[PDB]
Amino acid sequence: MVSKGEELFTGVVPILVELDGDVNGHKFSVSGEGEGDATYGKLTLKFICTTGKLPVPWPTLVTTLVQCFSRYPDHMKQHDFFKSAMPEGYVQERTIFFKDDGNYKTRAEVKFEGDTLVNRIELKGIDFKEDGNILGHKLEYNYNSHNVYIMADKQKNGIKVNFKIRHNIEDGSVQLADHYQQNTPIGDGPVLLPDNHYLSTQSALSKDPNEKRDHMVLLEFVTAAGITLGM
Amino acid sequence: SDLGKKLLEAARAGQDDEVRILMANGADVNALDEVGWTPLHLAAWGHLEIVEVLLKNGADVNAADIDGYTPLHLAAFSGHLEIVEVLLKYGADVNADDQAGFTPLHLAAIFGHLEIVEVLLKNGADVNAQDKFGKTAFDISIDNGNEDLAEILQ
Repeated sequence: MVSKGEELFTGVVPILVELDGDVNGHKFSVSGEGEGDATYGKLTLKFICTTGKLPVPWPTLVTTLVQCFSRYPDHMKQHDFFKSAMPEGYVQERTIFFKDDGNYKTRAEVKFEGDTLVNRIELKGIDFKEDGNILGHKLEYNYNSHNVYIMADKQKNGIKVNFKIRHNIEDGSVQLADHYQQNTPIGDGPVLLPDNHYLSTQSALSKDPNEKRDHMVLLEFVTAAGITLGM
Repeated sequence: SDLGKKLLEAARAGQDDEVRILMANGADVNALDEVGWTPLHLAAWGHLEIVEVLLKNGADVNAADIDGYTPLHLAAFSGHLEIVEVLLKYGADVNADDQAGFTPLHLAAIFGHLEIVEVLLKNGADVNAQDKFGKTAFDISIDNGNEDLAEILQ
């Protein structure tokens, strides 16, 4: 009567990501491919804008473009909601508020299709300033480490997730992106509702020297922590 | 400062005696990681004996991380009453906000930690402080239907 979804992540799992985007009426599509290894919290992915030039900076899409690949230590396994929803998956909803600028709303389904973990997203961005840091492409091509705060939402049989992303501006300052996130299971099976805890994230962005399309190569490591009982 | 990175890891790992060794051999008690966490932030998640050792060795009780959170914020978020108490004993700012968007009282109220609420109030928590959504701790207890807490808060 308990989920066994964690067993789907004991080894390397192939990933596909598909994003349909519209920001201030600027439409785009992004595809990602790679693999994930939850035993080390490790993601290896390459993303391509298949429709032309990406109308927003790649860093602003990183959070939108699979937290089931977080490493949950053995003493925290009962707090891993993301894997417990698998293989049927979960819906991931966000609003991302860019300080003094527009917001992204995103709705994704994350689930297994065959042997592959697939993240399928729709993104809508509104109220951006064409001369701001996003539509004006003023953000550095890099990424910082963050803390992601996870809380149970028992009434929705899911979780609430809150965190702040800081995008370095190419001049000096930082662009804040305030993330409000909700995850709910797609299936009717049992899920794990966690005690409060956090994920520690680290992301490296690079380019493929042979790729002529607009693209992003991403290497990411994420480990859950903050529950000390049983260490 | 390589001892400081070792101390951050020892605190994260809950290794009480390794923290003791590292500090006796000179480790910086306020070593900082990439998210602005000190060893005291890491230990606020439930490592009471490390919290105590760090505070006795000069840890900055009110250090704010890159999001504005102090160790007292993290201890309230994770529900650790004894850590809340020792932090306040060592001068933690009971009403710290300064970009966090919440005081510790808000966090304790959100998650229904009545004992922590009462300790914070006893140490001067401001019941009229509003979080970034405009809500007091009382409002939070109303929105959560927590009448035990609404009671305590009036």
